[PDB]
Amino acid sequence: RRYDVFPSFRGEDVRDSFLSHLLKELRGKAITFIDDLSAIKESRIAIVIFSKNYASSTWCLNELVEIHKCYTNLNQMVIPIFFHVDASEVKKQTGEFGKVFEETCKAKSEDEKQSWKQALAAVAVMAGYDLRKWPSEAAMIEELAEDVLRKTMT
Repeated sequence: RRYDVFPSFRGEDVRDSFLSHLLKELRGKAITFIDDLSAIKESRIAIVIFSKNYASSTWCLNELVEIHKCYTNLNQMVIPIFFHVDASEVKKQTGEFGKVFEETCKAKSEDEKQSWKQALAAVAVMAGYDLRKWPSEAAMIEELAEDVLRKTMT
């Protein structure tokens, strides 16, 4: 309830580009969001932006697990975005996305690797926004913002 939207993303991939356009569009519709774990359960909608290096951040991966928990236990709405990554690669941790993931997992416990793999497989099959299926970033973000606005009614 405190926030409409919790956005989860790798800042190095999207902060100054794709995400700047999305947040501007959300602001124009008076959709609130937190500014960059505790805040996730305080948010009605999680927007997960999967990009090439999402999997290089344990911060992002741990956010995803929490988002998964909020989806399961608090009826958090979750919207995946695929930003130059293959959705099945995210879902199955294969391809470039997988290799970054595996690289990241080397220094990490097998249980949180499992928890990560599960949250990725669960969020990656959710209905969302795959940039290859839209005519532009601007068109996709426009539909996503109106989607998010409808979701604040509920």
